[PDB]
Amino acid sequence: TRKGYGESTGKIILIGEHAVTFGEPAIAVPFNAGKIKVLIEALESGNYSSIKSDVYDGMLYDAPDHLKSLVNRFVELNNITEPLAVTIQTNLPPSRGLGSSAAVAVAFVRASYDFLGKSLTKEELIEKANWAEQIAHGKPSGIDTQTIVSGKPVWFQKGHAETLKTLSLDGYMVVIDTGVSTRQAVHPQYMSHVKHIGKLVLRASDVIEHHKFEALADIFNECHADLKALTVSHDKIEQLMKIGKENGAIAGKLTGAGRGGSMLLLAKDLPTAKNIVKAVEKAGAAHTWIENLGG
Ligand SMILES: [Cl-]
Repeated sequence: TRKGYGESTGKIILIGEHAVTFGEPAIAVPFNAGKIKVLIEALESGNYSSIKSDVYDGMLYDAPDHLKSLVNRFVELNNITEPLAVTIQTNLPPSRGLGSSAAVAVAFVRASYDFLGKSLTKEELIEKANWAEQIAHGKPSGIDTQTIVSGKPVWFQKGHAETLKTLSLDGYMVVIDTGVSTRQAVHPQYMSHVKHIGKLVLRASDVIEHHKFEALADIFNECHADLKALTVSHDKIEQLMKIGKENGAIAGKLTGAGRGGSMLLLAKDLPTAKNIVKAVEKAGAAHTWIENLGG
């Protein structure tokens, strides 16, 4: 058992609250633009063991995600006596709802099994990743782990949950992170907004099942207007969406029922998504990604 490699995507809650739990409405999909890579290497004779975390771009480390706990556990459970070099690379900012804790956990578990030479089933990965999230981060995310592992959208509604077929919408989504204090720039009559996104998640499920990009655009714009109608809004965020639309975004909303971990903008084609990115970065957007929606 000498060397093991694992990868994971992130995830986005297109519509629905942050850290959603079963029983609450949501639509989560894989975030293929976000990548976490873990490498576990056995070393020789007598070298020190190391854990190295590489963060790409000017993003902060995810301090709440305690990877040292995952490695300690892995070394003790498997009676590993040899020096290990563990490397984690991440594309994802912390605490923006991009599925960072779950991504690290899925990547780490994959790497672990690959290292031990062990076969890894989906349900086994699901169980081990959910357990690793609990240990490393203090709670699992069932929706994030299932969306990530399956590579399929997961839909929550009322008293049931389903895994849909692979995402296929003929279009693009620009994902914007508004950045930082060290703590993230995230954000009563809010109950009625959450009540309303419930019905919007129901329409989104059918819209996604039938590959209707225009209708998802409608739903995004309805979500946003509903939020703004019912809550005190913020000039700097709205101006960023205004800049995205001025540059070809046909729709916009915040993730997490107005928490705003990400801003999501919908574009018809790749060139327009590249134009949105540049205009929004120029206007201060801290980090951006372009997601092909698979059509
Ligand atoms: Cl969020």
